[PDB]
Amino acid sequence: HHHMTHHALIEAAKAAREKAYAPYSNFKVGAALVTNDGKVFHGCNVENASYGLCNCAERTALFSALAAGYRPGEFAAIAVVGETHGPIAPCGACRQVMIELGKPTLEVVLTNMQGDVRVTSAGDLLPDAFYLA
Amino acid sequence: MTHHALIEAAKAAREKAYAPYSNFKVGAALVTNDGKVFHGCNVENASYGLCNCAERTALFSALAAGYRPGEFAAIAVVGETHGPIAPCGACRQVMIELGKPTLEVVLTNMQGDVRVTSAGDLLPDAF
Amino acid sequence: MTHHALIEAAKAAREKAYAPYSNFKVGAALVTNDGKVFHGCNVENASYGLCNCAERTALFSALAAGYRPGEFAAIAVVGETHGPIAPCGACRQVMIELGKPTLEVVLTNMQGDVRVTSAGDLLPDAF
Amino acid sequence: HHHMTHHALIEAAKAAREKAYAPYSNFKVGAALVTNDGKVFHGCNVENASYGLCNCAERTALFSALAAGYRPGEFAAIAVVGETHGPIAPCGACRQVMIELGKPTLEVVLTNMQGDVRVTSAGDLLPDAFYLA
Ligand SMILES: [Zn+2]
Ligand SMILES: [Zn+2]
Ligand SMILES: [Zn+2]
Ligand SMILES: [Zn+2]
Repeated sequence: HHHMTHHALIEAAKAAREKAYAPYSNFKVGAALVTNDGKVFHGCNVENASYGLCNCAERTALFSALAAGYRPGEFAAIAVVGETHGPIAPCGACRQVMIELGKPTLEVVLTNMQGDVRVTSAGDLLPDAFYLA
Repeated sequence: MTHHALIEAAKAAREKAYAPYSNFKVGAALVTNDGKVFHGCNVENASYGLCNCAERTALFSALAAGYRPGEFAAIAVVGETHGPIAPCGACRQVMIELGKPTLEVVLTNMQGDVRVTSAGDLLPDAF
Repeated sequence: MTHHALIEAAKAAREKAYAPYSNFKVGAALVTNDGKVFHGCNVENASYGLCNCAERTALFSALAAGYRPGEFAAIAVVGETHGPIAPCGACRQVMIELGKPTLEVVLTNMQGDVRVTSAGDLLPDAF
Repeated sequence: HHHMTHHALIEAAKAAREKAYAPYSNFKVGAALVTNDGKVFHGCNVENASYGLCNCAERTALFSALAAGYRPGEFAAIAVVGETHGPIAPCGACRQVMIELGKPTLEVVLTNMQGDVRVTSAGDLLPDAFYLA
């Protein structure tokens, strides 16, 4: 992502977060996903009165990109942001989807609303991940 | 926008599906009240419970773009089913909250069979 | 087994719920055709999409014990709702597959309001 | 779990696996959970024609124990088994539920149908896990 800095991707993730639908938790999360050809996809959490139907920002971004014709392995990086003490931690469900759609080498930029950043990978977030060949 | 145009959009959406486990591609096309179209496709996962449906993919995308619950006109859904495709209960629960009971739902298949219903009709006495 | 007894079992099940996020406890009691009762409660998670409902907890438990789809007589569901509690679309999708459309569903609240329905009625033209 | 060996817990997980409802994947998984007072709960995967409603063995076992009145932190160990090359890897969704219900220190015994075993913890499976305080 020669033309996409971590700062720019975090800024897009914060912009994504503003569109969240989270009236149940009141906990807004944003994600921004940048593809192999430099296209950026926003994701936010989208809640439901039946909590089990809630969808996370990371997954919203990835599903949106897939719907646009991007395929597993076509993503350069994803940034995720929430109002947390440290850089936001993706949930396990998001990690499983990130590893399948982004591959273990997907760069994951985690941040909060206070300038705290850590850079990791989908593989590092989910060691010895489950696969079905 | 015609129902035919929306169905065609859903068919186009379907082509972009990721369904290596079921080998069963589904498409959806959601139109907003102001005329914007959002494509949705099913996106599967090795952990089956993490699979996402076309209808939900389209709705989540529209929310991510800044649309709010109740700002949608209709959704078309298509797969290679015998009759018009039947949305699963999970999709129905999401459609009713984000689309409202009055959301028009256009169900179809790859053979031209069509049924029109609403989010409310699909999920009687909803949560 | 009486409907009253099944409802009381669902109330007992409800007490064991893990719902610190919604603070809203739900119970279910599933009775098999040979008369065994399985309790279910909702079990929430910090990642909301991973929350499991009472209805599903009871059905999954019965499957894990060795019961097969279609081997169930009825399920009761209870929460502190205004009228009888309404099962979500996700539960309806699971109930129709594991219980079959003819599965009797007894919906109730903490005030004595009851409605009896079926898995098929709750999910018209199911997937 | 003084009276429950890893071997005994694995044997219970294999017995659990036999009861799986997996006509879609044809991939049966079993789990066995042992509580603080030595009670054992079986779990198996339970599939649905709409794949997003499938439930995993690990989660089936934990939800069953919760329904019996066991609470977060009341679990000593969980064994998980499937027909895999190495010890079966729990999916990310299961890891998120295991960490909340079992706590980071929950002992996780992973195995297959060919005698391969590894012992880990819920925390090790899900580093820097997501929580809501
Ligand atoms: Zn997540
Ligand atoms: Zn669906
Ligand atoms: Zn439910
Ligand atoms: Zn799992």
